[PDB]
Amino acid sequence: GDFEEIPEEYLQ
Amino acid sequence: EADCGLRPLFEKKSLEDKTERELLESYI
Amino acid sequence: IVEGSDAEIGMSPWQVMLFRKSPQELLCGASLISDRWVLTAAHCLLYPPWDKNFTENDLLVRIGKHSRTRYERNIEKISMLEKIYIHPRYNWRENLDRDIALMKLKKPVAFSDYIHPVCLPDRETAASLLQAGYKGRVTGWGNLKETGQPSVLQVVNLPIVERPVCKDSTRIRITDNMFCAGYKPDEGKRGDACEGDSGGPFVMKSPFNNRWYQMGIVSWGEGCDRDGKYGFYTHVFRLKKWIQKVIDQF
Ligand SMILES: N=C(N)c1ccc2[nH]c(C(=O)N3CCC(Cc4ccccc4)CC3)cc2c1
Ligand SMILES: *[C@@H]1O[C@H](CO)[C@@H](O)[C@H](O)[C@H]1NC(C)=O
Ligand code: NA
Ligand code: NA
Repeated sequence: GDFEEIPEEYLQ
Repeated sequence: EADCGLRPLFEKKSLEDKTERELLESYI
Repeated sequence: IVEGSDAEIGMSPWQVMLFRKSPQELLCGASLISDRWVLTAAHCLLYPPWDKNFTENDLLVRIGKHSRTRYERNIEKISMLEKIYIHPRYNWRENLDRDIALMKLKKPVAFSDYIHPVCLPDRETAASLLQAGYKGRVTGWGNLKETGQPSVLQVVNLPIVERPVCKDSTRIRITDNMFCAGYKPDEGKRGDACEGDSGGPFVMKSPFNNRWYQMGIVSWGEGCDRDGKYGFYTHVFRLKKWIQKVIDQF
C-alpha cells in the first residue's frame, strides 16, 4: 500500500 | 572506505547469510 | 525483484532508497559508497521521454531500511541531497549507455549495524569476478512481477551471462558499459530485477578478501523475468574513472 508519514523535519 | 564491504552483522561477526554460499560456490 | 526472497536484517547495509517528497513514493534503489556519496542510475533522475527530471530538492535518500513503507524509527536515516551529478555522456535517447549518477549528501550519515558502505571494484577484482557463470546479488523494493510490491527488501542471486547471449536477446545496441545477468530458459531457475529496483546494486563477494563489491547498477530490461530476456546492468568498473573524478574534484 501507501507509505507511512515521515517526520516533517525531512520535508523542509 | 577502510572497512567497506564488511557487514557488521555478518562478516564482522564471522556469520554467513542464508545464500552467500551460492555466490562463492559459483566462483570456479 | 522477481522470484527472489526476503532479505535478512542487515544483509545489504549499503542499500539505499530514493524517495520522492511529494507525492511521497519510492522512485528507485541506490547504494552507499561512503559517508557522503550515494550511487544510482541516471534514468532514475533524468528521462526526458517520460518528462522525468528531478532536482536535489525533489527527493530524499533513505538509508538503513528493511521494510518498504514503514518509517523505521531509530533504525533508518533520511538525508537531504546537496548535489546530483549525472554522467555527461548518459545516452537516454538510445540505449541508456552510461546509466549512472552520483548524489552528494548534505551531511555525512553515521554508520551502524544497518548502514555500511559497499566497496567499489579495482581492475583486478573486476577482471577476476566479472565472468560468465559467476553469480552476483541484486536487491530492491521493486515490483515482484512484470504485471505487487513486497513488504520488505527482496534479494535474488543471478549468474552473469556471456556477452554474445546478451546481444542476441535484444534489438537494443549493447555497449561495453553494460553487462547482462540472469538464468537461461533451460537452466530451470528464474529471477530478475524489475521496475522500482533500478539504481540498486549488483554486488559480488570477493573470495580473496571477503569483501562485498558493487560490480553493477540495475539499469534496464524488457519486461521482468521473461524467458530468453536478461537484466542489464551499468558496468561500474568501466566508469570508475568518472566516479573518482567527481568525488575528488567536488
Ligand atoms: N527486467 C529488468 N531487469 C528491469 C530492470 C530495471 C528496469 N527499469 C525499467 C524502466 O522503467 N526503464 C525506463 C524506460 C527505459 C526504456 C529503454 C529500454 C532500453 C533502452 C533505452 C530505454 C528502460 C528503463 C525497466 C526495467 C527492467
Ligand atoms: C532538467 O532540469 C534542469 C533544472 O536543473 C534544467 O536546467 C534542464 O534544462 C532540464 N532538462 C534537461 C533535459 O536537463
Ligand atoms: Na541483437
Ligand atoms: Na529472463
